[PDB]
Amino acid sequence: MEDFVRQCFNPMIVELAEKAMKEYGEDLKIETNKFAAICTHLEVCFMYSDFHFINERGESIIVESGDPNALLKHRFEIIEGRDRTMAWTVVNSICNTTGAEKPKFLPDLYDYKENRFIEIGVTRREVHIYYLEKANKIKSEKTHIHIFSFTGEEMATKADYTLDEESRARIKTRLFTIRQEMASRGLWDSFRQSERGEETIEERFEITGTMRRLADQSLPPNFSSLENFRAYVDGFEPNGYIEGKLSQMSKEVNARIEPFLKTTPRPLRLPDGPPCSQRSKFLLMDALKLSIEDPSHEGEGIPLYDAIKCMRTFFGWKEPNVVKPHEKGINPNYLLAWKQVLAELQDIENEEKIPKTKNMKKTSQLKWALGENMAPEKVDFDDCKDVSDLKQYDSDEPELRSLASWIQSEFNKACELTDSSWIELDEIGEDVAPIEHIASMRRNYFTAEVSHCRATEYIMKGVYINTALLNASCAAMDDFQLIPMISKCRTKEGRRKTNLYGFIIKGRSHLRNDTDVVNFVSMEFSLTDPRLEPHKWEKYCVLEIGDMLLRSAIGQVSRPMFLYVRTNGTSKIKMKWGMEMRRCLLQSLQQIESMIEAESSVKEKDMTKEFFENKSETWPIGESPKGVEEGSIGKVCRTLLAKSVFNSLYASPQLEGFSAESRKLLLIVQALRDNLEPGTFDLGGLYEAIEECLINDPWVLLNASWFNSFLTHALR
Amino acid sequence: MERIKELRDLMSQSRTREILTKTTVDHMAIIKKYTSGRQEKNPALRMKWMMAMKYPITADKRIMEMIPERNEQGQTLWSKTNDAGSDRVMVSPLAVTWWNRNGPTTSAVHYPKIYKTYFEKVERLKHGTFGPVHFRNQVKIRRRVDINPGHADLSAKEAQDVIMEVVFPNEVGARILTSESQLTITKEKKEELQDCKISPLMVAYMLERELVRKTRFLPVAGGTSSVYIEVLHLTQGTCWEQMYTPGGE
Amino acid sequence: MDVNPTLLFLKVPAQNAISTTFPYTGDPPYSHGTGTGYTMDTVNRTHQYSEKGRWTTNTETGAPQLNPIDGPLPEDNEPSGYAQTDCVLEAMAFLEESHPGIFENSCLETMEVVQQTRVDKLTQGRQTYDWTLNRNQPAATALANTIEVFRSNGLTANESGRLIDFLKDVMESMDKEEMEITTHFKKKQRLNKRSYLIRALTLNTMTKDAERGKLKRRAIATPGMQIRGFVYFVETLARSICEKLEQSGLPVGGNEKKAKLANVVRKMMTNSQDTELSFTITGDNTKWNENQNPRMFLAMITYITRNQPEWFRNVLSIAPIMFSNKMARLGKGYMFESKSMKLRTQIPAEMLASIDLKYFNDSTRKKIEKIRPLLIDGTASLSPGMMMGMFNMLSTVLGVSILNLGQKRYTKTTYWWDGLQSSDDFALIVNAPNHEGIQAGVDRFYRTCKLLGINMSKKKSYINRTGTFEFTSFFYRYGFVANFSMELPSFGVSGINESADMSIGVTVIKNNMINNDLGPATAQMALQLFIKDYRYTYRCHRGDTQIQTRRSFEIKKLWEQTRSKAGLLVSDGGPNLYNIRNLHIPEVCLKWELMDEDYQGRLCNPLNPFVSHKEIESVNNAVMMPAHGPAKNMEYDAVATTHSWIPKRNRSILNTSQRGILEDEQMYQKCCNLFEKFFPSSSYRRPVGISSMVEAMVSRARIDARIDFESGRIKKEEFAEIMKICSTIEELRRQ
Amino acid sequence: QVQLQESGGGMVQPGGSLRLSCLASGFTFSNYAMTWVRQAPGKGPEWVSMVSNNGADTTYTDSVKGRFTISRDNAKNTLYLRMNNVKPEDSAVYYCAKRRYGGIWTGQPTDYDYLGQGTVT
RNA sequence: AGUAGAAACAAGGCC
RNA sequence: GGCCUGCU
Repeated sequence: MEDFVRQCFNPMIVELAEKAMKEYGEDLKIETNKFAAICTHLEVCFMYSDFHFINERGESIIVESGDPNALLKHRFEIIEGRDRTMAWTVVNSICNTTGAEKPKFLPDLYDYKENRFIEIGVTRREVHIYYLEKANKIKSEKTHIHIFSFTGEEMATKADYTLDEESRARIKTRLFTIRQEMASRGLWDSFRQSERGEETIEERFEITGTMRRLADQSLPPNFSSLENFRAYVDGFEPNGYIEGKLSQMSKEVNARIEPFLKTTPRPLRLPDGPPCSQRSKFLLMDALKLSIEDPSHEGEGIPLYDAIKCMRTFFGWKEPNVVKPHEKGINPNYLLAWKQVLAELQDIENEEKIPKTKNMKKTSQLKWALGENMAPEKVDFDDCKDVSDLKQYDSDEPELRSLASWIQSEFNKACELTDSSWIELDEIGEDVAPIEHIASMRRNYFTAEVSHCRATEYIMKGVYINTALLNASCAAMDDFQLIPMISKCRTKEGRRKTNLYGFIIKGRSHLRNDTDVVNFVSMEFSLTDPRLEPHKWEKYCVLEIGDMLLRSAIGQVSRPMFLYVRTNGTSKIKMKWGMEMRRCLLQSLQQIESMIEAESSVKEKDMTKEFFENKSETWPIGESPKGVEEGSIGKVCRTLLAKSVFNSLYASPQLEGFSAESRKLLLIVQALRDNLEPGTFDLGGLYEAIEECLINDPWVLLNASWFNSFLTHALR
Repeated sequence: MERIKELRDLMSQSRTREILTKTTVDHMAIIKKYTSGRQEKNPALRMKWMMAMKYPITADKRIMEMIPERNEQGQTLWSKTNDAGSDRVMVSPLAVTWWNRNGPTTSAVHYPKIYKTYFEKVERLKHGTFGPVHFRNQVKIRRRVDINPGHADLSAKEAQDVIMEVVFPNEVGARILTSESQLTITKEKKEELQDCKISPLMVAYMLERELVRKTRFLPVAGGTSSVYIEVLHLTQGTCWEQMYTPGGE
Repeated sequence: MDVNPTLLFLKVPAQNAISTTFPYTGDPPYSHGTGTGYTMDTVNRTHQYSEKGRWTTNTETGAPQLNPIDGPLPEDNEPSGYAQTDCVLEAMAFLEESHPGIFENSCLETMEVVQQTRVDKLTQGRQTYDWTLNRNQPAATALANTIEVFRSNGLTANESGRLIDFLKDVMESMDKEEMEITTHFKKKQRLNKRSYLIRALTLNTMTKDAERGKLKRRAIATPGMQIRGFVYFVETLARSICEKLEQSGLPVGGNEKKAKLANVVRKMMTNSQDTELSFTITGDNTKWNENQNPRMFLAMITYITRNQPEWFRNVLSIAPIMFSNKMARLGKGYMFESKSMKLRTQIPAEMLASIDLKYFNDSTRKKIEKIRPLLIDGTASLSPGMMMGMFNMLSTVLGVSILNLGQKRYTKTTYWWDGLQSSDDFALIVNAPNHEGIQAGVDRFYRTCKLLGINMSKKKSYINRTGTFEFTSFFYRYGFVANFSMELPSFGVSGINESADMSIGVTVIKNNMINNDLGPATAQMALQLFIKDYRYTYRCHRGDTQIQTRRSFEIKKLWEQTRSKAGLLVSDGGPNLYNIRNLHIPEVCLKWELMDEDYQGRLCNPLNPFVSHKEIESVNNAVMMPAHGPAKNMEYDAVATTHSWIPKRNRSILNTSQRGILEDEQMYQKCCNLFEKFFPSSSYRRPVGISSMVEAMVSRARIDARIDFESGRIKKEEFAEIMKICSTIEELRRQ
Repeated sequence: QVQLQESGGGMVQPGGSLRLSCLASGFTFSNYAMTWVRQAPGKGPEWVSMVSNNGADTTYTDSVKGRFTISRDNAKNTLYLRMNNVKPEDSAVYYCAKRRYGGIWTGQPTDYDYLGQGTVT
């Protein structure tokens, strides 16, 4: 039958009908009479629509061939011959522009004169039944319907026929051409009734070929095919198989509970080796401040001018000389770098306006100090294979180092009060609710407690230094840059003040990965002699740069004044995390506020004021040789703030591992102290897990010592 | 006019012609998401790192013909170098602030009508009345509650057809909404937003947010009302209760 | 006196101050170089935990595979992957018996979803291993490349737009003699059957960074695109199953997890009378993923899908069949340094099979020597067990089956147990009349776990009396206690954009106040610090200050120009009006009534060249990877302002041979923008159909010109011009 | 009713420090905003500074930024003011004040209810 | 040298 | 010496 559509109809219509065939997903080889019927429907749609044009009037202009002009409007514009999505697109667009009603089924054409749709259907059966059939299929329709049938008859409601009658003679001539051409073909044994509305399909997902063999190799050891295994599974029913293997399984497979008593836990062993060194990016306990007493705010001002003005406030400069060498570098380079920094600072002082940011010369001194041109050149393996020295990067456990007493004192003095306010908080919306007033009062109390704390000063120092370093690295990637360490505080009298700890020289910072390292050299003034705790300054070079006179009742001290100079490095991640050190304030004060709220849930009243003023209640916050010492809530605030600050400063994988594996043991010990009969399956394994995190970090070793002390004081 | 004209210009060049011809409508989404740009793992680190560069943000090419290349002192506002995989050009953040001090101005009177949810929140809070804070242990029990206080009793898909018919009336397809509540919602949000020119996509998104009901599991103590859950952070705490009555009531 | 914070625990219980034990204020550990060492170590460890299995050689991939299932029962407490098929089938049968109709229903909904799912659902995924280029690429890019290759090779069933048809094409590709791929350096290369099989069965290995809570780094894996559809269907089934199990806690959030934990502890302890003792085990499973054999997941799913259409069973079984034969790419490689000659070199991992061992240290030398026998075409066969939690939900199902197997109806003894399982972590409440009963119950639970290939970490687990325990960093002590140290890293600028960052910060403060019991004063301090960091990050200072920045001039002139300066946004150098009462309001709407109409109009102008919206999914959704958890998405309330710009892209593609991808990106985006202008609903609802672009665009041009004349700007001249231009593009597409 | 006194007034050399003080009674001191206005000899008064009921939102004149600090104490019902590095032309009589609204920004900044007994030169 | 820690950075590539 | 890139 398909030979007929090969022969007669034009290409355009046959591929339109083929795409309509693909539309609903049925195959053309099984039933083709539908293809012919609907392609004839589509053909009558065209032949009825084309050759029919309109101009600004009604009364369509009919031309056998559209002449070249702007007057190519089509009388009837076709609906079908398009995908369902576009057919409904045209339906909705016509409804929204023509203000007509939206039909629920697919029309075939639209006309302007009568401003409505045409649903053309030419069926094998006579018209006077198919018409009202499709009419009762369509609900309350104003779209006019018109149908032909092979006998040659026409019909329509309203007795309406919308265009010329010679066109309809055309239609029925086409119709009988179709008819008495099948006459030569002979199809009416099924042509009248060949489609009955079949819609059914079964989804087929068959495993075959290579993928089947893979299925045959992904079974238990004693199975040969997926078919057999699935049959076995379907036939499988529970018949007490877990019990049999449990009985047969060796009894050494057990989870015996070892009781956890007061005498069970042993102190954590600390590693032994050379004392632990300093790792901070700046001096914490041994910092010195040169000040100007200016009225500018933290960010307000220009760095270089402030630094120069602060440094001019000090008199007593001496020619620098080596006091304590780096022990691994070239100290003369550090000396020359310091003198170069001074010289270029003067050079800025001379000229017209202090630059906002200064670049330094790339001398051999800072070329060595900043580690320039030291990365091995990257080459290909095929060119370097016979080199005996060629091997992997050194990948082994870090060097072992024992704890020293300097970190303990540094933390002790990091929780001490100061003679300045190191936090100038921002603005918030004016409090409107009583709860907001309570929150503001609490916040004011904590700010009064923690602002005068060395932890806040360290927070500001780190934030400013890391912000400046990151910005300089991102801006001046190539050229070495000078950045004075600046921090602005407020005195007890209320006068604002600036403080200059020293200088940082940032080097080449072409940082691609988050782990890539930018090297800088840090110089900081101090008065602490490095000849008393040399092991804490393994990586520092310390010079003697001047003498300071601070008013004291013992005449006047006239102390020496040294310069701690070192080469340090950071990374994008480290800079970003060090510039978010202000969340240590959060951590600490959230803990304290949780304490206050928990206690106030007992007594139905806010308990902040008496906690902060009466200072009757105290918490164990340290141990003295006499015994455990307790301090007021403010001291707890400062201690927790210092702990968070040191966590942010000495952060490392060792800290995370020890924190987790020691929190586990802390929970076990707490369960013991709560009389909850705690038990363990392998306590030695937990101890070994904790002890492997303690390698060389001073902070984690101090935490381990604190944990041992807590165990000793606990378990009683 | 224009649209078909850049269509013809695209089809003029062979590669885009092939892309238009062989690519089917269904694959639309795939090729639209086809990109070499990986999704950032650490957005904060790079936002703090990129903002230290010059020309850290991106803007459409049209910026080159509305904002001058430099400001009064000569600080550059935009660059003509296009982004990696787009025709947009990289520009400095000042071009934002500049646009807020001398850029073109319009009538933003209809934004309150579009962003109905946020302005309703503001109105509800502005007329609220606070009360005394009572300090006592709160037994916070976890419950499933509806957070959206303006949901019109419609699901995501249920209101999606409404949203299309309100914004994209022609792409609705087969669906013609039966429920009369949807009829009235369509009528109201059609006559209300008849000429709003913010964007079809944002209008649809905000209509989805407003009409679609959404639910989440939260620790609550008292309240349980939609209007009382948006301020759950302000009325309920660990050991304090703050009596509150939104402006709606 | 020496200060010691830990001594604070002598007065404050450990859980009431547990936040102090979370050093989440410093930089988390990161990996620096290759992850090849970790990948090799994981492969060797997975293979040696199942050493007593039986060896075979796959006839298709030619790789050695180790099957430990039904192997000898363990005789020691060391980890073992010798799961027994009959035991696990019986466990699943008991799970079904205790929950009748679970499998049949879940299979019904899964069948519905599978037969109505679309291909585009695969684009909604993070990095995936594209085999066309042998590298990780965004899910959409890899899917597009694979579809292009399939269409070039003759597999065009995916044009039906159905994920099931895409999987049919994927499987049909397995039986092809020779496929063709494209490489740029374009060159067409031919892949034989075995090479393509291994490329489709392989995984890409990387090192996990930003992982807090352990000293050593780990390795993670990413599969290809051929196997992700089957994984999607299997995980859909597993999620539908677990949603019907109250003992599971994987498909829920955190608060739901806490609620279920409280309910189970109350149920276990309350029902226990005075005579019965109760004990809670806070258990962690050692080597959870390395001991889960994909064959056992195949067994579980084929038991689940019994009495179901065979096509459903086949499509759900394809995934574990491929995992059982999965291969793993070793990794980036190894970098060597020579200090004598002062140079460095980078050898790819694919050379580990043949490269001499003189360059490697003792540990790496031994690892390579042990893993070499499993090396096939630069990748190692990893049949014995899963690599990194790809089947999270099925593992949770197995754990829930174990938990339910002690409902006192199967124990047949006075003791019994229950609890909650979330993959790699569990809480087990066991009750028994005497300590001997508790010991016997825990021993039998451990033994049954060892029969299913699941091991309990004795070093990271402990048992106490009920009332105090831990679960996924949630510490329960007669009621869950807030931590607030897990969410600390999320208190900074997110890094999306100005408005997005502001809204996300305020919303995070609000949420942590609601959930994590953040205090009022602490919340105010957090708001202040966040505002400070936000202003210092975006160079948007108050405007009344003299802080010179790259943006302080325009901000200052805008400040001096504005009359009501209280309405200026913090992004434009205005005061901050936020407070505890205003944390749930966007900044634009909070300052709407205070803004000057000129500034208000300039700010919220639709014609701004900065705002760009792509799809309904990416309107106000921000992907923030939370600390100590999987990547998560958040809805943030924000108004589309001129500050909603999107930041610059990487731009490093210009120096790589893969430079043509940018031109393809630009052309695809131009075509997509044209289509959207032709089809406005393209973004909100993704278009569907089987026609091509130009057909729809030209036909809609026809119709829209027509109707927009029937009322609108068009004119006959223009309408006819459009009609004949449509004809012109038609004949152009003809040729 | 409204009661406002002054203190600390006294002659002083330039470039020196000084601290003023005030006092209130008859109303909720922690519920209303304050300002400081000064009348120079032969010149109308103008505003100097403002402050809110929280102690948080402070502003200043254009010509005295960084040299004047303002701070209140609700408990003792006072309102301090510290001026350092005083300019020569700063010599004049200073007048306390009391806003009506709690905030500061809304409305124009001008004195409404006070009397400036205190002075300085 | 320095950062850092089971492998890396201490710029890369292209002419 | 000149130019390109900074998660590809």
